[PDB]
Amino acid sequence: EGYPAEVIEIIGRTGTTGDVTQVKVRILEGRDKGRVIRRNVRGPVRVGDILILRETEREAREIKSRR
Amino acid sequence: KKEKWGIAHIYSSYNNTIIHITDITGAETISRWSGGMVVKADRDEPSPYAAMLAARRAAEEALEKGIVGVHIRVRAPGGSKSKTPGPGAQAAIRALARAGLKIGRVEDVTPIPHDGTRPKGGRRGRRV
Amino acid sequence: MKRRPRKWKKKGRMRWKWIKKRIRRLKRQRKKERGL
Amino acid sequence: KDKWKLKQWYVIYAPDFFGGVEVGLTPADDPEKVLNRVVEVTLKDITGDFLKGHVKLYFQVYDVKGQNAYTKFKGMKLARSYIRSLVRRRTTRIDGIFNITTKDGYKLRVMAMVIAARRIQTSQERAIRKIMQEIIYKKAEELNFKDFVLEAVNGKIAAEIAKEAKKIYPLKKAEIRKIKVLGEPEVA
RNA sequence: GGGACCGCCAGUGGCGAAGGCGCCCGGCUGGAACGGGUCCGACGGUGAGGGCCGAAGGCCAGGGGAGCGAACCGGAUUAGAUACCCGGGUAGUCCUGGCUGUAAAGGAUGCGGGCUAGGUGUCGGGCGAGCUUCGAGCUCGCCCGGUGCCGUAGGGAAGCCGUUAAGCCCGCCGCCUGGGGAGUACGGCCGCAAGGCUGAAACUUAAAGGAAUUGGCGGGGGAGCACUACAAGGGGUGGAGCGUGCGGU
RNA sequence: UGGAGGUGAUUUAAAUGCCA
RNA sequence: GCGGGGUGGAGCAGCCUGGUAGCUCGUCGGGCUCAUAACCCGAAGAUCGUCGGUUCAAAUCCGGCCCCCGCUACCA
Ligand SMILES: [Mg+2]
Ligand SMILES: [Mg+2]
Ligand SMILES: [Mg+2]
Ligand SMILES: [Mg+2]
Ligand SMILES: [Mg+2]
Ligand SMILES: [Mg+2]
Ligand SMILES: [Mg+2]
Repeated sequence: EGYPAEVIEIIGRTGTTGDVTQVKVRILEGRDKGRVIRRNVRGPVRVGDILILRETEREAREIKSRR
Repeated sequence: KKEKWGIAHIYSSYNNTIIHITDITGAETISRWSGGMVVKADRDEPSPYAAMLAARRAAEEALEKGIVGVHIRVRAPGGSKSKTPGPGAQAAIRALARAGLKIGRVEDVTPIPHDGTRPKGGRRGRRV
Repeated sequence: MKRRPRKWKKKGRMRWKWIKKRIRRLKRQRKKERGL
Repeated sequence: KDKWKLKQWYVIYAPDFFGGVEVGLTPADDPEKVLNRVVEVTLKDITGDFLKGHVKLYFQVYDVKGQNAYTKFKGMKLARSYIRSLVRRRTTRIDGIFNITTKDGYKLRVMAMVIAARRIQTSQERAIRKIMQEIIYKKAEELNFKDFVLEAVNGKIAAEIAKEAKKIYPLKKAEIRKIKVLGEPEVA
């Protein structure tokens, strides 16, 4: 409903057509409040961002050795 | 003492996923949930999400009848068929302790033959 | 049937396993129908 | 539904020669149903030293005197993950299986496993199996059912094979893999 | 309660004339390698005609039938689908007694003897040095016999073979003579049936086949691209009326 | 440097082509 | 015993539960393709055999009738 998370590192471009980006976020208020997970995002991303998500447990599938 | 414990049998293949919570002997069931009892598309009936939801609604109704911990037994079809667990195993185990239960020892009990019987197909496989 | 391996080569012809099967179905008729 | 509310929790007890201790709880309506349920607890849940966590025991009940399920030893087994890691290439496992009996008259079947240190011939592989039979049958003559089992799982027969067989070919990790009782004495 | 198969260790490892052979304990039985100042005294190589052994399948008689599954019955996919995919299933697959005698039965390489550089693994036997928790144990070197790889001289159209020859010699037997017609017709001898062994001519045709080389292509693999590609976006053409070019009449 | 084996997997439909 | 089918080039739906005449092979036009078959889209086509009743209002409820018929045999 409100869980924000703060990006710390980008991993690369997934996507059937180079659309989504895999990125390693860090939650900052709620159930984990400190854990590190991996998620796919749509759009552009720098480091230090603040995504808003809704589950805090999905852990997108690993990418092809980052290349 | 007053410490109830139990076992969770997690049966997973390429086509579905069943979670079964029983008492420590194994002979009295408490909660049994599947994947086609939550999702509707037969595509994602084996998916990780289906396991993640069923394995939550199992723990919910099994925690109310007193159970505090649970041991794990993960199983694949095995025998004269595939020996590798599907995609719901690591997802169900990971969303069973996140739901409030504890977790003791883990193990896999897939049945293996010492040179048993014959598979399907025949001498040429599934030439799909 | 005293076969020769030059004919399994499939280049400009049809399968030999299926030609033999058709020679047999004719030798069965030249024999029943007054191959006596 | 109420069907759950008519249940009743019983306390299971280990056998005598392992130390009568609590092992799990168990629900049922009437005790005439809790009469052949099989429990399984690792060795470490009874006087636990972290090292023998990979040995498992079986206890099967025979009596319900008012919220107490007294049991009787039934079998013993290692864990496939454990023995799954002692068998590598160039190491020549050796496998023995024997039917024996004891003083009380119990009949047992023991399945002990030796693991050489290299690749060896087979006429040098069956000498070891004969050694194992000869020190099992013997050891099963002066020891009763309760004392034989006490040391099979314990690890006091491994250190005897690992003595008389190391003088055939230097080995590693001889031990007992499974026990299953077959029959009872008609007496008692 | 019930029938079939014996996993990981398992190894261009072992045994057998080939087909082939994988749980453990006992009994009967065939062959080969090594060690041998043992014995007999050329007893040998090959083999037309004959003789036994021979995967899977099919057949004839009695049993058995768990899994799988030709024919066969249904669901789908497709323009059609007598097929590929799914749910079932009879003969078979297993045991005892016989017959058939065929495979890409392949090292596509018949069998015996002599000779012509090296290197390097690994299984069985023996010898000699070192260790040794004195174990039927571990390293290292040499001789003999099986089994793999790189490679001189030489051979070959080349691919590649190279003391396990496709090298240089001394033996014996089988088969080949452009592609089709054709392994067919006719005639014999086997088999209960299926079928096996032997096997031409009229006529037709200028090529059929082998090993390698540049390219092109793949509903093969990697690397890189491009708003006459996509993804993210802005404006539209395709429907109405007219301007102009084309087909047709 | 360079090769030889083994076990696994391999994804809806998708046919056809004057004349020089 | 007397009753049914009466409807695009067609084949039948489509009733009782009344207000699109309904889906498919066909017909001409356009897409896709280097081009043809298959595949997608658009229009044209009976207007319910016919008089009549019900019905605000009918293939749709039925009767009268015109056509095609239709399950059926010498009855000493
Ligand atoms: Mg040839
Ligand atoms: Mg002869
Ligand atoms: Mg089938
Ligand atoms: Mg063979
Ligand atoms: Mg396909
Ligand atoms: Mg073509
Ligand atoms: Mg077309």
